[PDB]
Amino acid sequence: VRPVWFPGNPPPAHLDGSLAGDYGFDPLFLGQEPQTLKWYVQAELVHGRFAMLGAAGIILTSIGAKVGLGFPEWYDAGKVVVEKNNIDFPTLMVIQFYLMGWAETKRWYDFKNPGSQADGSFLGFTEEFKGLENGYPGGRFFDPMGLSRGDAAKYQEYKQKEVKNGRLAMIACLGFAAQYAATGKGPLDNLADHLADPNHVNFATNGVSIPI
Amino acid sequence: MKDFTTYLSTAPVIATIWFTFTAGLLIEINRYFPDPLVF
Amino acid sequence: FIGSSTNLIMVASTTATLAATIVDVLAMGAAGHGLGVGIVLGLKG
Amino acid sequence: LPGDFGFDPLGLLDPVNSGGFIEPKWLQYSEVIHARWAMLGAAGCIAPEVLGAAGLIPDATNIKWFESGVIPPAGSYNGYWADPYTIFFVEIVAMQFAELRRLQDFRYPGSMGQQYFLGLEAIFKGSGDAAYPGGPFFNLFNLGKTEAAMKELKLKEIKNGRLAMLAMLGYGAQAVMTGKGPFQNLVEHLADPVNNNILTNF
Amino acid sequence: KVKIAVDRNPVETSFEKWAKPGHFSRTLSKGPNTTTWIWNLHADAHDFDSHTSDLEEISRKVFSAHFGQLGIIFIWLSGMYFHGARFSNYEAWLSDPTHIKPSAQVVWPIVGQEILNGDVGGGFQGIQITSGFFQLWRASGITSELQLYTTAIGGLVMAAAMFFAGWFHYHKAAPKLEWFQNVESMLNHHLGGLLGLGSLAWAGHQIHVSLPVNKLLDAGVDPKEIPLPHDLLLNRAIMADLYPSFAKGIAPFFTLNWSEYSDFLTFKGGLNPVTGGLWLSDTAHHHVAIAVLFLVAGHMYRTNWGIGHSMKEILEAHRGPFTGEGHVGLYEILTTSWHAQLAINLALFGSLSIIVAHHMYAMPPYPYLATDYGTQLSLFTHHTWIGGFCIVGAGAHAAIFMVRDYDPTNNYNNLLDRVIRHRDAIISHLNWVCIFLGFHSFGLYIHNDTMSALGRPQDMFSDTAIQLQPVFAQWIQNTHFLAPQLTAPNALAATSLTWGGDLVAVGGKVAMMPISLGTSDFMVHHIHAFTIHVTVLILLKGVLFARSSRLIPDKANLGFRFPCDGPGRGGTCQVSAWDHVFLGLFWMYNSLSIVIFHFSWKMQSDVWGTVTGVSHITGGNFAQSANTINGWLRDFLWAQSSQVIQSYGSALSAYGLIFLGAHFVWAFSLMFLFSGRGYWQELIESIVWAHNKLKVAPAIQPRALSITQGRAVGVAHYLLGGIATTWSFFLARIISVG
Ligand code: CLA
Ligand code: CLA
Ligand code: CLA
Ligand code: CLA
Ligand SMILES: CC1=C[C@H](O)CC(C)(C)[C@H]1/C=C/C(C)=C/C=C/C(C)=C/C=C/C=C(C)/C=C/C=C(C)/C=C/C1=C(C)C[C@H](O)CC1(C)C
Ligand SMILES: CC1=C[C@H](O)CC(C)(C)[C@H]1/C=C/C(C)=C/C=C/C(C)=C/C=C/C=C(C)/C=C/C=C(C)/C=C/C1=C(C)C[C@H](O)CC1(C)C
Ligand SMILES: CC1=C(/C=C/C(C)=C/C=C/C(C)=C/C=C/C=C(C)/C=C/C=C(C)/C=C/C2=C(C)CCCC2(C)C)C(C)(C)CCC1
Ligand code: SF4
Repeated sequence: VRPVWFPGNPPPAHLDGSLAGDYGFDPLFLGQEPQTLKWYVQAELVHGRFAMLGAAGIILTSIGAKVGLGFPEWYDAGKVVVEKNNIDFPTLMVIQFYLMGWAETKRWYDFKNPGSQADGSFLGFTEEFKGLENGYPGGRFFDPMGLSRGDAAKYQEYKQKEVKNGRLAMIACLGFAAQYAATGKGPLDNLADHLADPNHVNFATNGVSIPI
Repeated sequence: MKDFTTYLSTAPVIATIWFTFTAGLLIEINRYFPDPLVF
Repeated sequence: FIGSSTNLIMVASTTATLAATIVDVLAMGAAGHGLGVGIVLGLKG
Repeated sequence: LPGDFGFDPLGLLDPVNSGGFIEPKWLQYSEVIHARWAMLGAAGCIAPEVLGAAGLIPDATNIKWFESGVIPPAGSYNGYWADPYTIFFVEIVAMQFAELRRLQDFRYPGSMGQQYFLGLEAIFKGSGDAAYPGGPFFNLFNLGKTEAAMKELKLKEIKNGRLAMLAMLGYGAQAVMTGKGPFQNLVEHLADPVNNNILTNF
Repeated sequence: KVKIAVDRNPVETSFEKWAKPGHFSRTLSKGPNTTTWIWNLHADAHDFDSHTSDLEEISRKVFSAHFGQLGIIFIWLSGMYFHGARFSNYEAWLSDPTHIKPSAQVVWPIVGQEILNGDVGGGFQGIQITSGFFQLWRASGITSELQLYTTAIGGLVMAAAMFFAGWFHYHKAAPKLEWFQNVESMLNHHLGGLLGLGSLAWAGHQIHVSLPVNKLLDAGVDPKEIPLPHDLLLNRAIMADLYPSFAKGIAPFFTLNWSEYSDFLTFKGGLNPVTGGLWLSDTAHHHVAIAVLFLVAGHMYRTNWGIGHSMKEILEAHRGPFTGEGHVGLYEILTTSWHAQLAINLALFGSLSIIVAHHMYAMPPYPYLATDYGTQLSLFTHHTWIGGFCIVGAGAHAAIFMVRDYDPTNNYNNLLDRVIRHRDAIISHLNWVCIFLGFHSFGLYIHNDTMSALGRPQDMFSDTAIQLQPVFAQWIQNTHFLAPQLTAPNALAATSLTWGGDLVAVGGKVAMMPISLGTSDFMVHHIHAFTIHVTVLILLKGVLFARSSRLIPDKANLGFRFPCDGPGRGGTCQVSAWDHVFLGLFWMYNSLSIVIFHFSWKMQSDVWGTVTGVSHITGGNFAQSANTINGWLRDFLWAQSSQVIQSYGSALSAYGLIFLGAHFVWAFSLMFLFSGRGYWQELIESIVWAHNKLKVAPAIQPRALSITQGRAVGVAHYLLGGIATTWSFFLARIISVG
């Protein structure tokens, strides 16, 4: 009935279609347990949201870098930010791990106890750190514009769009990494090189992707 | 998948994983701290 | 090559084995080729 | 059943205690798949030589079939719109789609008419029989409306296909041994039938 | 009717039975109560006869098991090629084989083990290998690391295909029993297709790739400058430039004018003088002949057509007056009992490996092999050990047949029955001849020791005192040296330099010279005969008395593997056939250790060495020293262990460490061999009390090892210790003085 990633095969029994982006893609059966599938749903959402955020950073910085605005390419940006400003590397690393460990540990112990971070123990806040679903923590802070509580069918549509754009940005970020590992260039430089000669500048001309 | 993790919970598999972890931890210590005799 | 010594020995061996189904044709033709190669390479010594 | 002349000396259509890829359902279906690919292979390996012979295509093309870039040690034509690996990835994606949807209709009969494929679902409903889907595109014209006419057309497809499979094996052996194209072998066997045979080219 | 017979989907692919240890045995699936269970779980894991009585399921299990083994071996070969391509000095070695040491293992720089990466030459540092892969790769025409890498990927792909084939032919499409019982068809297909097409395709590879590349390598042209093999296949004009026969093509083949192929299909004999290996043209002709012979042999047995022999008819046709029914019933035995087949195949496979060792030392088939003394010693020793182990295995599985599969109500007055029926005569005669051999062979050594110690060397058995010349072996040697003149007219030289003749040297080292045979060789050969006869005595007694003896009339009901039948009737320890395999293992170790010592000392003394005359590695001391035990003790063991004992602080230090470790393991075995599990069980009782006192007693009850497991652990550590000792000794010695 519903579209499967591989037409003809039935979906597995643990993938029903309740999840956003549920195409029955589990050939290694990594999520047969419901708790492990719950944990993997939240890991998929976190990887997807970081990949969307990082991929928009890649694209905007590369658009600003090809046109002569002085922006670095993303494999040089951390070095030129640490060296341009007087920023020491390890202190910014440790402050990042402080803030990220605070937020991520709150998310961890809200997965472990599914309503517990809204007890008022953090500063005075209550029900603004209560979650709504697994990986969907919409209150007043995380959903300030308030789209998860009106037009619930449209909210399911946004869940589908969020998972699809997130998978697309994950394979896009893997693309940036492998693309730079082969070509040694920024990504929109590679896009301009593909627009110059499409028939002759591609992955079958590097000598790396197919070494024959 | 439950049965595969039950098999991974068996004694020689866990002994292999744990001795790989312990031996690798000792190997990394002896790499970054070469030849400790005292302290 | 047609009409030489080796040609006549091979044809004579194949007719001598086929004179003595598709399976019988294959078996006696393989035996005739073996016997003929033996006689040809043995009359060189 | 199409092409059932009883020629099975090694007994591979035995239904008793069969399994794996040796089954009548897999063997007849692979027989017609090899037959159709070999008909296309025979026509495609002849056609540049006879169209260069008739003077229809230029002499920059009309090369021998093994010099196309199939075997770049045996010669490769430069003048395609891309490198042959750029061609080959398009071939990978395209044949993966085609062959893989065909596999799914073999393993699950009729399964290619439900999930959305840009409106192309009534075309791939298939039949209750592999190797002969039909529908609006695989059988465009209603050819074989009579069941006896359908059997006769299946038998003609079998015989033309087996002849083309023998022809493609002949193109391979001929291309290795004499190093020339098959139409060149036609010209040399029709010029001197006695002095240009397999017995001469040893 | 021979046909494909297969059952569809017998066993579901599921991780369920992975999570239930001992599922295969009704006794072991109950779970563990004592520690004995674990050992039982691993000991009976692959004993498929104890799993099911159904021959079909057993046959399927062994088939997929064999596929697993082949996939493992393909992983191993893949590894060797990959390590030869990425972590070796193979190309550098190709440029200078006589002064670069073959190395294909490198160690990481941690805890000081980096010292093992020694100066092997070629601007490389690693462990010098003695497996001989470099010579095999040069002989095959490989020149670059890329080709080795491609071979590694190919072998990995083939390993994946073999594991898929195993899973497929056990879980998806598993053959029926009457498929496995088509033994006539199996012999036809393996003799034609495997050996025949194997050697045909290899001769194809040789004639088309090996010969030109190695002819250019012997010519002296730089390896990178040599044309790639596909250019040798593609442009036949180059093949005609090296050997003009190739200009005429395959026209002399079909017209039977085969004499024109004498450029690359030769009968030279001897060795390539600039290379020290057999002529690849001789090897090509050899593999072509072998191919044609086996393809002829593979059309012998009747399958789906009238022509062809029938195995049961040939067996039942050979009956005489002395043997009664003769070979009747043997076909039924060898088509229903896997253990009988395994015994035959193990015996011939071991013997074949020993023949491989002798023929590969005597007639070096690879280029720059004879002068890589470490490789020669390693290969000979290795394949001799493998051989011996497979022979002991043959005796083991023969006995297992005798206990589990033997059934005399289909086997009544037969060859096997008469053997069982005069076993006392057989064993008593073997007993006597073993004592005779022991007395006179070993007694000559003790006699010599006594005479030498008493200051009377003129009374010894030696070449200058009382001589015992090997007249028969010398006559066969002389005859085989004179063979090219009269009884083999088309041979240019003899098949091996050791028969007699000149001397082939490469890079200043002796590749092979004529081997002389004197009193010492007479004495060691009769020592070999003695030890082999004793080993045969133990194993054969084990198989003949496996079912019954005057001591234990109902031994068959006690099984193949059991400790004893109690201290009564005087004592019945080690009455089982398994225990006869256990003793045969020790005696096999004894025999083959004396064999490899013979080979090592003799090669270093009378064959190997440098050419200035020839200066041998030990100066030729064999002929005078190998007649006393003190001579072996001092001039072989004591003298040649200098290199191993002073290997510390260099790249050979690992051989010293494994020398000590192997001595340790050998001694460690004696605790298991000399003791018994009653003492150990009581000791474990005391220790268990101590654990109970501190609430750390395990729920799985600590048990001492079984009697038979004590013996098994004993013999395994004994063999590992001794063999590894001789390994470290040999390798350190021959790498340092080579
Ligand atoms: C089959 C025989 C074989 C043997 C004896 C070796 C031996 C070696 N290899 Mg080679 N290798 C082989 C085949 C082999 N290789 C093959 C087939 C390939 C191609 C894939 C390679 C590719 C290769 C590379 C690229 C390298 C080596 C290296 C080495 C050396 C160090 C290995 C190491 O420390 O790994 C690391 C140790 C581990 C990964 C231990 C983890 C073991 C896990 C935890 C066990 C878990 C149990 C589990 C249930 C079973 C395993 C399942 C499996 C699918 C993971 C060692 C000499 C290294 C070397 O030579 O350095 C100079 C090196 O860089 N090998
Ligand atoms: C002429 C065809 C042929 C060939 C080449 C072989 C070869 C082999 N068989 Mg035999 N087998 C055959 C026909 C053949 N078989 C027939 C007709 C029967 C039924 C009567 C059997 C019944 C049989 C049994 C019961 C067993 C074998 C086993 C073996 C292997 C022995 C191990 C070895 O030393 O090889 C050296 C190794 C190699 C040369 C590796 C290369 C192997 C590849 C796959 C080429 C072999 C061709 C293969 C048969 C084609 C398979 C096509 C498949 C996709 C359908 C060897 C690979 C034993 C085995 O080990 O099974 C795993 C075994 O137990 N065979
Ligand atoms: C058994 C292994 C083996 C193999 C594979 C070869 C192979 C070859 N030999 Mg060799 N040869 C061998 C053993 C072998 N030989 C032995 C044992 C001897 C000693 C007697 C020789 C002595 C010898 C000589 C003297 C010569 C050769 C030559 C050749 C080459 C051409 C032969 C030919 O014309 O065949 C006939 C053609 C075929 C069999 C064609 C194969 C069938 C094709 C591939 C079928 C393709 C069909 C398919 C449908 C088409 C592709 C479609 C696809 C693209 C989609 C060929 C590479 C010649 C050469 O070139 O030397 C460099 C040559 O002069 N051989
Ligand atoms: C070096 C120690 C040693 C010695 C001398 C022996 C000796 C023997 N073993 Mg034993 N064996 C050994 C180690 C040894 N084994 C070990 C470690 C094991 C455990 C694995 C075994 C397990 C074993 C098995 C399973 C078997 C033997 C058998 C034999 C006998 C072989 C028959 C023979 O050749 O008689 C000749 C006698 C000798 C070679 C001994 C030395 C004789 C001297 C040199 C001459 C005698 C004259 C003497 C000096 C006169 C003394 C006079 C004085 C008293 C006044 C022989 C007595 C086999 C057997 O009995 O079957 C026939 C047999 O089947 N042994
Ligand atoms: C599902 C399943 C199921 C079955 O069972 C099995 C299998 C099949 C296995 C599976 C699959 C899987 C997969 C495919 C995965 C993938 C993933 C990924 C790719 C991720 C990424 C992911 C990715 C990510 C996160 C990313 C992120 C990124 C980022 C942040 C970036 C950043 C940056 C920037 C801005 C710029 C600067 O200057 C620098 C940097 C810093 C660089
Ligand atoms: C009947 C029977 C029965 C019994 O039971 C058993 C037995 C005997 C086994 C059986 C037999 C069988 C047989 C004979 C078979 C054969 C086959 C073949 C030949 C195939 C081919 C087959 C073939 C094929 C497909 C082919 C295809 C081809 C192709 C596509 C081609 C293409 C092409 C072209 C166009 C052109 C360009 O240039 C490119 C290329 C690329 C080159
Ligand atoms: C009667 C008749 C007829 C006729 C027919 C015919 C004419 C047939 C022929 C047939 C034939 C004509 C056959 C043949 C065959 C042959 C074969 C089948 C061969 C084979 C070969 C082989 C197998 C070889 C082998 C070898 C080699 C490879 C090398 C080494 C040596 C040898 C020699 C062993 C007709 C129809 C007209 C009419 C009706 C009646
Ligand atoms: S227990 Fe050990 S010793 Fe006592 S009889 Fe059985 S085997 Fe011999």
